Amino acid sequence: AVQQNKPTRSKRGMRRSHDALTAVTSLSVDKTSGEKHLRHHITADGYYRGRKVI
Amino acid sequence: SNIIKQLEQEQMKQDVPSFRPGDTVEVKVWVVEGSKKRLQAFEGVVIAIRNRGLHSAFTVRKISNGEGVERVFQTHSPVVDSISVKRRGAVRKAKLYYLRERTGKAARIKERLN
Amino acid sequence: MRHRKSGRQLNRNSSHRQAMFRNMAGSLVRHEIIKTTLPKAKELRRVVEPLITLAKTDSVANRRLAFARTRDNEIVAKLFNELGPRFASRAGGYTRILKCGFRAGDNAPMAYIELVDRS
Amino acid sequence: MIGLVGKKVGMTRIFTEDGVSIPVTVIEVEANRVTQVKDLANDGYRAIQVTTGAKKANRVTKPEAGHFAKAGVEAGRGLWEFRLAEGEEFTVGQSISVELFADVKKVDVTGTSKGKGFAGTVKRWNFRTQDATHGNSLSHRVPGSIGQNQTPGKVFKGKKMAGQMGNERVTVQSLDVVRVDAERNLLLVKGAVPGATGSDLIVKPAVKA
Amino acid sequence: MIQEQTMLNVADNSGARRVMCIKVLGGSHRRYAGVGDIIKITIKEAIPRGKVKKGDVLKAVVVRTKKGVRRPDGSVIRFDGNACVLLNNNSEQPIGTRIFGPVTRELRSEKFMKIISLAPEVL
RNA sequence: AGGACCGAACCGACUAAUGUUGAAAAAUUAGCGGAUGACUUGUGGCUGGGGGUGAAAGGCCAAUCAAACCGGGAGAUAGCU
RNA sequence: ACACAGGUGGUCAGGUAGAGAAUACCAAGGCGCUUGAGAGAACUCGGGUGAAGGAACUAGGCAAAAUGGUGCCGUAACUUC
RNA sequence: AAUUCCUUGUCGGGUAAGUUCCGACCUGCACGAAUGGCGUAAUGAUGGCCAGGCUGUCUCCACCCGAGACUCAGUGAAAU
RNA sequence: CGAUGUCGGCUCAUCACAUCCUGGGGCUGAAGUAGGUCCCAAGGGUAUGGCUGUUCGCCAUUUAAAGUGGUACGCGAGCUGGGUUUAGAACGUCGUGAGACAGUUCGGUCCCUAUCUGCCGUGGGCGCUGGAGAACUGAGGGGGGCUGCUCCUAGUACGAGAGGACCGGAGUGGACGCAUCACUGGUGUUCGGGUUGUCAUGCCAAUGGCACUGCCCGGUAGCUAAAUGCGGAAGAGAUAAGUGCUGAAAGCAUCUAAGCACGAAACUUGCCCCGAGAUGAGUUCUCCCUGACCCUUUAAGGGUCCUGAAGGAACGUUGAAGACGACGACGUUGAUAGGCCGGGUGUGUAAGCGCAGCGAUGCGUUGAGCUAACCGGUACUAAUGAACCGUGAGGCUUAACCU
Ligand SMILES: [Mg+2]
Ligand SMILES: [Mg+2]
Ligand SMILES: [Mg+2]
Ligand SMILES: [Mg+2]
Ligand SMILES: [Mg+2]
Ligand SMILES: [Mg+2]
Ligand SMILES: [Mg+2]
Ligand SMILES: [Mg+2]
Ligand SMILES: [Mg+2]
Ligand SMILES: [Mg+2]
Ligand SMILES: [Mg+2]
Ligand SMILES: [Mg+2]
Ligand SMILES: [Mg+2]
Ligand SMILES: [Mg+2]
Ligand SMILES: [Mg+2]
Ligand SMILES: [Mg+2]
Ligand SMILES: [Mg+2]
Ligand SMILES: [Mg+2]
Ligand SMILES: [Mg+2]
Ligand SMILES: [Mg+2]
Ligand SMILES: [Mg+2]
Ligand SMILES: [Mg+2]
Ligand SMILES: [Mg+2]
Ligand SMILES: [Mg+2]
Ligand SMILES: [Mg+2]
Ligand SMILES: [Mg+2]
Ligand SMILES: [Mg+2]
Ligand SMILES: [Mg+2]
Ligand SMILES: [Mg+2]
Ligand SMILES: [Mg+2]
Ligand SMILES: [Mg+2]
Ligand SMILES: [Mg+2]
Ligand SMILES: [Mg+2]
Ligand SMILES: [Mg+2]
Ligand SMILES: [Mg+2]
Ligand SMILES: [Mg+2]
Ligand SMILES: [Mg+2]
Ligand SMILES: [Mg+2]
Ligand SMILES: [Mg+2]
Ligand SMILES: [Mg+2]
Ligand SMILES: [Mg+2]
Ligand SMILES: [Mg+2]
Ligand SMILES: [Mg+2]
Ligand SMILES: [Mg+2]
Ligand SMILES: [Mg+2]
Ligand SMILES: [Mg+2]
Ligand SMILES: [Mg+2]
Ligand SMILES: [Mg+2]
Ligand SMILES: [Mg+2]
Ligand SMILES: [Mg+2]
Ligand SMILES: [Mg+2]
Ligand SMILES: [Mg+2]
Ligand SMILES: [Mg+2]
Ligand SMILES: [Mg+2]
Ligand SMILES: [Mg+2]
Ligand SMILES: [Mg+2]
Ligand SMILES: [Mg+2]
Ligand SMILES: [Mg+2]
Ligand SMILES: [Mg+2]
Ligand SMILES: [Mg+2]
Ligand SMILES: [Mg+2]
Ligand SMILES: [Mg+2]
Ligand SMILES: [Mg+2]
Ligand SMILES: [Mg+2]
Ligand SMILES: [Mg+2]
Ligand SMILES: [Mg+2]
Ligand SMILES: [Mg+2]
Ligand SMILES: [Mg+2]
Ligand SMILES: [Mg+2]
Ligand SMILES: [Mg+2]
Ligand SMILES: [Mg+2]
Ligand SMILES: [Mg+2]
Ligand SMILES: [Mg+2]
Ligand SMILES: [Mg+2]
Ligand SMILES: [Mg+2]
Ligand SMILES: [Mg+2]
Ligand SMILES: [Mg+2]
Ligand SMILES: [Mg+2]
Ligand SMILES: [Mg+2]
Ligand SMILES: [Mg+2]
Ligand SMILES: [Mg+2]
Ligand SMILES: [Mg+2]
Ligand SMILES: [Mg+2]
Ligand SMILES: [Mg+2]
Repeated sequence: AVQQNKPTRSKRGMRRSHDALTAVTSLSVDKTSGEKHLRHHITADGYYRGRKVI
Repeated sequence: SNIIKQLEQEQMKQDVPSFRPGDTVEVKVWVVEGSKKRLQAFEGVVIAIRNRGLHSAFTVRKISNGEGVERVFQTHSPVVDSISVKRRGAVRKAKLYYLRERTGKAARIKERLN
Repeated sequence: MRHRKSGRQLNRNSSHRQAMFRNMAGSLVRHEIIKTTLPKAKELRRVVEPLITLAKTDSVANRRLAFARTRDNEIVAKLFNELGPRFASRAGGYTRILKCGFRAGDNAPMAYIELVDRS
Repeated sequence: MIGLVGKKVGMTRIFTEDGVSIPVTVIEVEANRVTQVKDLANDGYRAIQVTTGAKKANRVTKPEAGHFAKAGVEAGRGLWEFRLAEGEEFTVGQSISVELFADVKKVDVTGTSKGKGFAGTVKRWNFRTQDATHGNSLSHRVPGSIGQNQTPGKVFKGKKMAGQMGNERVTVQSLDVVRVDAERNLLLVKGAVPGATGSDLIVKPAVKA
Repeated sequence: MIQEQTMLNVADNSGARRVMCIKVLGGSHRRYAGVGDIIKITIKEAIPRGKVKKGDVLKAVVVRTKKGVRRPDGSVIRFDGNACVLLNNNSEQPIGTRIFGPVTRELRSEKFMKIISLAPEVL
């Protein structure tokens, strides 16, 4: 099963339109550390909801 | 459920005896031959028991006229009136399905003395 | 199909999944905190918390069963000595899952699973 | 006729003195309250909408809260609608009960079935399967052919193949009612109703009987 | 659940012991035969001197089934073998004068009153 | 003792399935036959193209054989595309 | 042609079972075979089980399923014995 | 008949039913005696038929265990 | 012919009517059942086996009936390779011979990850003229439409008799589909137990690993069929063949030219489902922000500050929802998931101890121990305070009303 006519750049772009990326809606800030981390995840130092775990 | 467990108790029978698998059991079953009702006796070994509450059942196997017959009875069904134990046996299982490929002097169960 | 079922294959057979979970539970008991993928950290709770409730009642049969499950005397001894009285007041909840982020080699989610009474 | 909305709880059996174990699917039909009555003058038809159950005050939205407050009804878990016939009238604040089916013998039950996901042709349309041996290769459960060669040379619309099977609204008619418990708000219907336990079902009087 | 090519024992004393079912009566695409369902069989193993011989084709009824019958209350009555009773192609009446083994109450009818009476036990 | 038997190494490839822009330009798994003899294998040598060899299939002769490969006649000829 | 599921001659031969270099588990010793994680649709491949019938499927018992070892009684037609 | 177009030649056996199988009839299109004929103990990864057991081959499929297929991160072709 | 792959078989169907059954009717040398012929009618259904590679065909037994043909003698980028049709070999025949035989016999590689149309299903964007959350009207489209047997009517009508009714009701079943797991069973390599070989835990005991889940015995939930509930309609409108009423052209007659009525599983509704992108973009109950500034291009204009609502989106716990999307429930004002308590179910008297027996082993503690997906509860843990998107009263013309 192979193609019979060469597709176009328009069709290629239409197909790739749904292949885009979605960025992060917003970031979270720790109450005491003031950093920026992902939602429900820990920071790069070991802070989560103000407490220290590392 | 909290409603199923209440709807399945208004029909459950409280006069059910305790019988283990592999014991000689007597069952009286209602039979309606036309317009009159009578009782029929079914005596045999219990090779399987399935406890599910109202949906509980037990199997009885017996040799009749040279042919083996197995029959499942619903424990809490009004068609069954009396269940009695004539001889209690000792087995190390709960499903005696090896009594179907075996008959005669090899299919004798011991007696449980308690 | 998968309806009302439980358990996760994790692209492994039973003989591999049981051994991996046993090793992970032993490491978690030994170190009080480990880092692993989120599904593994979630499935390890169902193996470790019953193992802690078993140690909550000290006896010979319980220790024998724990040894059968873990194959680590140095782990079962600690589980029955320290974790037992430590979690004797908690009605479950012997683990705490904290998301770590992702990974470089496969970009899989990562998380730290530890004991609630660690620090 | 005016139907009601209930919640499926499970299947069980009921014994009769004759020695019959009738299957039954218990349906819990709580006090079904009225939310709005639609007349022929404004909406163009005679109907009535019904609310069942209760919902969180922190979860019910403001438009729903206002719509319920217009009638004077607590926030339920959904809204259904039933058409009306001649001689049938209601108000906005009524709360119908399960006693409406006291003199009803056969009912129709409508509900969403259980989703089986993306199912194969054999499971979806009761197709047959080719031989698993004698030389077969990679075509043990395939549907096979779909059309004819270059006449028409396409695929007819409505062909039976793989796809979604379940999660759809199905109606089973002429189910016999066994018992009505007004105190416990329970309806006993013989047979099997579509949908798993906890689903919402619509029970109506039989349209044909 | 009796179908074609099924091997059955014989309950009556017409001179047959092993029979093979070839058709099931009742309609089109009829594949399963329970108790009281008329089928057609051929004779594969027969006694030397009996009312029938080997190779005969005739109707029969099912009195025992390993699959078993199902009572309305759910009580299923099974057996340990599949046995049948011979009949006549025209009159559909039994040939032998005895019925070995027990039978089931789901068989009694105006057409089979001569089987339950001869059976030593009825379930 | 046996061109004896069952059955491993070893040799071979009868059936099925996978694969067939394959892990592989003939393989993999489950089975299979011979397996002390007309057996198999290592090393070395010899037999060559109208010729060699061939328990003989038009089979093999360096993944190519109803006449091997390289160079030359040669830009053979082509009423053919 | 590849860090290729292929081919390549000789030697050493451990333990428990076991007739044995077959097979299972192991010691000395060597490896997890250079992309992983996640959910657990149709469908493909390697498999396991199965209510009653048991070749009715099919060109065809193809495939699949089934016995399968030691000791002992005993074993037909036919025969170049 | 490994040979017979007419042919599914006729009879018998097996099957409830047998253009396949076996034993006979000979009307051998077009067997035949060392480009050998008849039979034949043992043997065949040989051709055909029947039987016992055996089973998802099927009646009619159902569930489960793993590898792919599905999503994410990286590398990244092809026939046309 | 710089390739359109071929007979038969399996799965998959679709259309047609010169119809096999069901439906209605006319004639009959149609007394009745059962029949023969013809007209209308395609809504539904239309068999299993032995032989052969075979379609076809013969036979056995059913069926209400076992239709005729087209679709590249339908369908090999769906399957099969039995035959036909390559290279091997043989028989019969011909040819002195290499060889030939739609004469026969044994064996003999069927590749393709779908680019476009099509189809089965699931989504993102935008629009429907302020936005958002819900319930619907239903233009239109799709699914189904089959029938046997027994009894009553009635051994009545009919017939000198065997024989045996039309119409109309009741009941039970076969094939088909939808739904479900309460019951009957399968699976259940996540539960329990028996047992063989071997290794290991310092050793006995007790366990773990491997040998298809090592081989097995039962089995929770879930999924299932062989299991159990349901459906095929009743009825209405307009009709074909057909039967008619009144009634002239044609003083009669005449179903028709005016007019009226009956009439089939054919058609539209009626039963179920999808469904306003039905751009002709629909209807209804609700909710939401009623702040100021300047600039040329004077307008459906551009920009600034403040404001960020209803609601939605995102992350997380997740689901009897699901390929990814999507949908549903919950998120500290909470039972959403995990864990825990109790119960239930399943497996089947756990380990240890003591006693009896030289011993294997049995007995009491003990229906004990264990118990996945089940139920009723429990915040013990994880679902965070936030942030983001989405705005700030909604164009022109005309008709009615109020100013
Ligand atoms: Mg082209
Ligand atoms: Mg894309
Ligand atoms: Mg769950
Ligand atoms: Mg993977
Ligand atoms: Mg294993
Ligand atoms: Mg689902
Ligand atoms: Mg089939
Ligand atoms: Mg092949
Ligand atoms: Mg295959
Ligand atoms: Mg192939
Ligand atoms: Mg094609
Ligand atoms: Mg030899
Ligand atoms: Mg060779
Ligand atoms: Mg070969
Ligand atoms: Mg091999
Ligand atoms: Mg071999
Ligand atoms: Mg040998
Ligand atoms: Mg050499
Ligand atoms: Mg040469
Ligand atoms: Mg030369
Ligand atoms: Mg040749
Ligand atoms: Mg070569
Ligand atoms: Mg060659
Ligand atoms: Mg030459
Ligand atoms: Mg020259
Ligand atoms: Mg040239
Ligand atoms: Mg490599
Ligand atoms: Mg290599
Ligand atoms: Mg050794
Ligand atoms: Mg799978
Ligand atoms: Mg198997
Ligand atoms: Mg087995
Ligand atoms: Mg089976
Ligand atoms: Mg079993
Ligand atoms: Mg069986
Ligand atoms: Mg058999
Ligand atoms: Mg056959
Ligand atoms: Mg056939
Ligand atoms: Mg075989
Ligand atoms: Mg001869
Ligand atoms: Mg011939
Ligand atoms: Mg003959
Ligand atoms: Mg002959
Ligand atoms: Mg001659
Ligand atoms: Mg000759
Ligand atoms: Mg001659
Ligand atoms: Mg001579
Ligand atoms: Mg000669
Ligand atoms: Mg010769
Ligand atoms: Mg056989
Ligand atoms: Mg992918
Ligand atoms: Mg390229
Ligand atoms: Mg051509
Ligand atoms: Mg071309
Ligand atoms: Mg060709
Ligand atoms: Mg016609
Ligand atoms: Mg039509
Ligand atoms: Mg119609
Ligand atoms: Mg046969
Ligand atoms: Mg064709
Ligand atoms: Mg073809
Ligand atoms: Mg094509
Ligand atoms: Mg061939
Ligand atoms: Mg030819
Ligand atoms: Mg000729
Ligand atoms: Mg494909
Ligand atoms: Mg959309
Ligand atoms: Mg069930
Ligand atoms: Mg249950
Ligand atoms: Mg079971
Ligand atoms: Mg099992
Ligand atoms: Mg089950
Ligand atoms: Mg062991
Ligand atoms: Mg020991
Ligand atoms: Mg090991
Ligand atoms: Mg007149
Ligand atoms: Mg007139
Ligand atoms: Mg009808
Ligand atoms: Mg219990
Ligand atoms: Mg004991
Ligand atoms: Mg134990
Ligand atoms: Mg004990
Ligand atoms: Mg006791
Ligand atoms: Mg418990």
